[PDB]
Amino acid sequence: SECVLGQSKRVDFCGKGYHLMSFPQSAPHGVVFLHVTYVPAQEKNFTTA
Amino acid sequence: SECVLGQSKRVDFCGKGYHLMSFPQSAPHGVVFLHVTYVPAQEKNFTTAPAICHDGKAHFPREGVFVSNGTHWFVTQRNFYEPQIITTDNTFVSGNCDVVIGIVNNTVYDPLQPELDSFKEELDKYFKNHTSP
Amino acid sequence: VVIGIVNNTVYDPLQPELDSFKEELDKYFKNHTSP
Amino acid sequence: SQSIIAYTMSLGAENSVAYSNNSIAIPTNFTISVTTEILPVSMTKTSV
Amino acid sequence: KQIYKTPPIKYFGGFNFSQILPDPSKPSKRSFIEDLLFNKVTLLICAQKFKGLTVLPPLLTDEMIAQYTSALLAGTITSGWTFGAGAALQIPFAMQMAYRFNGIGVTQNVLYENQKLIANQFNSAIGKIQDSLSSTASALGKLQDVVNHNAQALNTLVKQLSSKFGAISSVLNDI
Ligand SMILES: *[C@@H]1O[C@H](CO)[C@@H](O[C@@H]2O[C@H](CO)[C@@H](O[C@@H]3O[C@H](CO)[C@@H](O)[C@H](O)[C@@H]3O)[C@H](O)[C@H]2NC(C)=O)[C@H](O)[C@H]1NC(C)=O
Ligand SMILES: *[C@@H]1O[C@H](CO)[C@@H](O[C@@H]2O[C@H](CO)[C@@H](O[C@@H]3O[C@H](CO)[C@@H](O)[C@H](O)[C@@H]3O)[C@H](O)[C@H]2NC(C)=O)[C@H](O)[C@H]1NC(C)=O
Ligand SMILES: *[C@@H]1O[C@H](CO)[C@@H](O[C@@H]2O[C@H](CO)[C@@H](O)[C@H](O)[C@H]2NC(C)=O)[C@H](O)[C@H]1NC(C)=O
Ligand SMILES: *[C@@H]1O[C@H](CO)[C@@H](O[C@@H]2O[C@H](CO)[C@@H](O)[C@H](O)[C@H]2NC(C)=O)[C@H](O)[C@H]1NC(C)=O
Ligand SMILES: *[C@@H]1O[C@H](CO)[C@@H](O[C@@H]2O[C@H](CO)[C@@H](O)[C@H](O)[C@H]2NC(C)=O)[C@H](O)[C@H]1NC(C)=O
Ligand SMILES: *[C@@H]1O[C@H](CO)[C@@H](O[C@@H]2O[C@H](CO)[C@@H](O)[C@H](O)[C@H]2NC(C)=O)[C@H](O)[C@H]1NC(C)=O
Ligand SMILES: *[C@@H]1O[C@H](CO)[C@@H](O)[C@H](O)[C@H]1NC(C)=O
Repeated sequence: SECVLGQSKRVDFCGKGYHLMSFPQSAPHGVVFLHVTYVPAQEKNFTTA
Repeated sequence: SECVLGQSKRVDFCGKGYHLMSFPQSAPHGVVFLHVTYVPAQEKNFTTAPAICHDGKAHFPREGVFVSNGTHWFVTQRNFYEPQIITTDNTFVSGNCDVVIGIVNNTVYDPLQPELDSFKEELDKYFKNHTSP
Repeated sequence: VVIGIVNNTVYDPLQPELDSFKEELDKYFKNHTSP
Repeated sequence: SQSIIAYTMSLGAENSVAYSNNSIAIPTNFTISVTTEILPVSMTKTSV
Repeated sequence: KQIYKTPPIKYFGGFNFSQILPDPSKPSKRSFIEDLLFNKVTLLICAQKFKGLTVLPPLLTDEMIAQYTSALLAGTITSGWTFGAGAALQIPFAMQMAYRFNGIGVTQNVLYENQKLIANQFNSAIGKIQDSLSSTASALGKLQDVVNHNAQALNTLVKQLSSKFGAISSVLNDI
């Protein structure tokens, strides 16, 4: 209901990291979710005020 | 705790559709909720374009979306039809209109533009009157 | 159409922002056209 | 007249959506609805 | 409550969904990933369980479940998210991605300026997903365990009657 029909703000609930969308698939007596998540890459350090 | 004492956000948790509020009622060995919710009615469809380039620079909606009824473009909200004139106080710029795909052409009408024009015309008429003295 | 609306003045900060220059410019126009 | 029949379930209508890459849809009106919901909260106590 | 269907066109702004949408070549309208899931999990003991034990079939069959899944997939990639909250609208995918980014916390331009790169990255990720399932054998333990537990329970119950329970003999008639 949440991670498929909408974008969820609950951290670490619809995928490790920031959440974009999901896709369901069926399986014998079960379901499989593909969470498409977003993760920041290499960074740089600066001086802040 | 979530639906009653505040407005929830988890879709399809406090009633089908966008959630406005809820009211509780008792029952023998149970509780009954009345979820008051919101649902969009009949709709109309238009032609959209993700970006706008006016002075060689892209423009993106502040908060809204660009629609068009065939002749004039507009920016509106995402859940209720209410168009407005394209204004800089509705758009922010980024880059130049060469890399994005699907961009179209239009004019961007800043409102501070006629706001300052209201005295630009004043200056122009002042100087036209002052040419002779 | 709105109910319970009251009366007051809405002060756009753009109004004083222009005015701080516009009244000075008006004084300059008085000193400009007169001579 | 009346009789018992058996058949295959129906999953609902089809309602194909004509997706396009420059087509948008915006509602022009709304509605407000009220939905009921029931939840058990406590079974009856007991003693033996 | 509406069984939406996928459109004949398949150009989703550069994204490649060919690995999840149903495949018409197979007699069953499954998809490649679903095919691998069905192959990996392995379910005449069932015929020997005749001794009063039955396994009723589920009400919904696999084709019906696949049809639900197809409806959800065709809804979430053309209507966005609004089909779960009333009338189903229609939004181009290349800007629904922008709306999702706006929801995350980054602005819109970051998507359109790297549309093609993001499409390539998503395609590579979805392609690489398949190898993870296909290579290892411990991926699908969380469903193999259920059927293994049920089989163990049934086998134990069947084998229990061979016990004599401290009586004269396990067989009934000899008593
Ligand atoms: C798409 O929407 C636009 C925006 O409303 C329509 O253009 C505008 O249409 C109105 C009338 O529907 C025009 O108003 C004009 O007002 C003058 C008086 O000032 C009157 O003399 C004219 O006869 C006319 O009623 C308006 O000028 C026009 N343009 C703008 C920029 O507002 C357009 O017709 C719509 N097209 C379709 C296919 O729906
Ligand atoms: C949106 O508007 C801009 C400008 O208003 C359009 O750019 C213009 O595109 C045309 C044709 O592509 C250019 O005309 C020709 O350009 C070539 C150079 O490639 C030149 O050698 C020719 O003599 C002729 O001028 C035109 O120059 C160009 N405008 C500018 C300022 O360079 C753009 O195509 C429009 N896009 C849409 C989607 O409406
Ligand atoms: C708010 O101010 C307006 C402006 O004066 C009021 O409108 C006036 O109302 C009186 C009484 O109905 C009329 O006689 C005037 O002709 C109106 N003038 C204008 C310019 O509209 C309005 O009544 C005020 N409302 C409140 C609640 O204070
Ligand atoms: C706006 O949507 C309407 C339907 O709500 C479109 O009208 C029909 O859309 C279906 C969708 O597959 C087509 O099969 C019909 O041929 C359409 N009929 C007509 C008379 O158009 C309508 O086309 C949409 N607007 C635009 C500009 O495409
Ligand atoms: C939005 O829908 C509502 C009803 O869903 C419309 O209100 C109705 O308007 C008609 C015609 O004016 C009346 O006969 C009905 O009695 C109204 N309904 C009620 C409950 O009073 C409303 O007009 C619609 N809005 C627009 C802009 O069309
Ligand atoms: C979508 O992806 C699928 C699989 O990733 C593509 O199908 C393969 O495309 C390559 C192109 O280099 C061919 O060499 C293979 O033979 C194809 N395999 C199959 C099973 O079709 C498909 O071409 C992609 N389509 C789009 C539009 O991106
Ligand atoms: C939509 O896709 C078709 C198929 O490639 C293409 O011809 C058309 O130009 C696209 N529309 C836009 C606005 O790019």
